[PDB]
Amino acid sequence: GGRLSVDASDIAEASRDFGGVARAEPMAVFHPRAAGDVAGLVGAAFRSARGFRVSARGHGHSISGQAQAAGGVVVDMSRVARALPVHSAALGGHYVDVWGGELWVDVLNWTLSHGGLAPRSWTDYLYLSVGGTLSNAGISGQAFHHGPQISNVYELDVVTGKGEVVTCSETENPDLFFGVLGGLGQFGIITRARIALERAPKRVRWIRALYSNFSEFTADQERLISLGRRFDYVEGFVVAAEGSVLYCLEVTKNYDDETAGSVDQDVDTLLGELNFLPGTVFTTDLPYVDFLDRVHKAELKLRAKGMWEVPHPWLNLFVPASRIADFDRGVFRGVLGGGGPVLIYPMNKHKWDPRSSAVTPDEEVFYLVAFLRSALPGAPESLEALARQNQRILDFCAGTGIGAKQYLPGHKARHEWAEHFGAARWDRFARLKAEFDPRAILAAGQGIFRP
Ligand SMILES: *Cc1cc2c(cc1C)nc1c(=O)[nH]c(=O)nc-1n2C[C@H](O)[C@H](O)[C@H](O)COP(=O)(O)OP(=O)(O)OC[C@H]1O[C@@H](n2cnc3c(N)ncnc32)[C@H](O)[C@@H]1O
Ligand SMILES: O=C(Nc1cc(Cl)cc(OC(F)(F)F)c1)Nc1ccccc1CCO
Repeated sequence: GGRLSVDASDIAEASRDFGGVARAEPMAVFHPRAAGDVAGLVGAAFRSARGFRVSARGHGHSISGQAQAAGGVVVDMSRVARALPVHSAALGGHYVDVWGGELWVDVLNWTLSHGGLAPRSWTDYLYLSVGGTLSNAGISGQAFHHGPQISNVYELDVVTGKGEVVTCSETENPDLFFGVLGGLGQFGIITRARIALERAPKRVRWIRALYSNFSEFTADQERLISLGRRFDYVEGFVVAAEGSVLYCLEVTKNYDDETAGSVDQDVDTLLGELNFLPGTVFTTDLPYVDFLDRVHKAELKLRAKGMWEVPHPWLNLFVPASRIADFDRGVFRGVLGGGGPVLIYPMNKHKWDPRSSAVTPDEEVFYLVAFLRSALPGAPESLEALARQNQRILDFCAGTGIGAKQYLPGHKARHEWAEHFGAARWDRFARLKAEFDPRAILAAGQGIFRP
């Protein structure tokens, strides 16, 4: 059903990612029409004498070659009749079946046009594949309340490393279901995901407020994620004094025709309880789709300046709330003291299922700290200096015993992976690999296992 391609542009695309550093080339790019085509290719890899590498590529947003299959085959999962949202009286809500390669932006547009429904949990950027985010976590300002995207999926169809198509959920083949979720593509290729949906808000009241005091900033973020009147989105970012560091709190209040008359007072009541700097509240009112697509608008302005297709040495850390104060002193004021955002916001561990493959710190409240800096165009030394700064951040966490965990981990050494997972989780991860991908065919670019 599918076709192997040796088109130079297809090979070049499959040999790069948003990170702009890793460049392992496959022999071919596979364009499937359906799940059975992916099953056929993985099946052939499992049966082959050499056991060539097979990796699914979402939208190629990996930082360090995680979707690359050196001298093997890259499956171009990009997109055919689409399933309509479905109501279930047993689940108490709606769901939608999506192809693993579908972009979240296309999922949103589909569910809105078919009943004004939408996923409850997002990523900041919607030009990411469903299978791609579900293999990591998929995090944004909604995760404190709904959990990451891996906590908002009912079922999957997975093509294992043996080329077998398996339907899994909490009730059917749960070890495969929970293993695949946050599983870094190690146990199979997601060909279908059954996404949880809610009736979509029509509009968003988008607020930003500034802080000079990190203790007040974090205390307000932690209080907001514990909230009943509440914001629907809680993020934050680190700001340089030139418009000394400032912290910007970023919140939203979702509303529709019914709640439009109470939105102004809900916002005012919530804001009155906060300790931001007076006169620093900035507000925007816009459609729900426009808010969700805000990062793609930043992307178009970057592509126009030749500032998008540059190296991205991005670093993402989960930091226990008990160590966040020390983190600001040594990192925001220390390492980074003196191009790209630095995001920071807490989340609730109870919204993360411990049965999944996702690795979070051993604390109920933890922060995501996202160092999203870009190197200068055509300037290799800029990338090198940013890479040294990232190593200084990791050395700082190691040196002060901060139990930080990397999100989208870029580890390569076996002892680094053992340390990342810890003994219990590593044992469960290795046993899943032995069962579902014994020949280590899948997502070898993650650098965890070898044939
Ligand atoms: C580039 C980028 C990334 C990003 C983001 C904004 C930008 C500009 N904003 C994010 C956000 O707000 N929240 C978040 O959680 N992540 C965010 N990201 C990072 C993003 O989640 C990751 O890059 C992730 O990998 C998804 O990106 P993508 O869809 O492009 O997937 P990939 O890079 O090609 O593949 C990643 C790994 O997953 C395996 N894979 C891919 N598809 C599948 C399927 N269908 N089944 C199983 N495994 C799959 C790849 O082989 C690779 O190992
Ligand atoms: O890329 C992210 N946000 C994002 C936010 C803004 Cl305002 C601009 C932006 O511009 C650019 F050019 F794309 F960088 C990106 N987020 C992300 C990335 C990886 C892991 C986790 C995260 C979630 C952190 O909330």
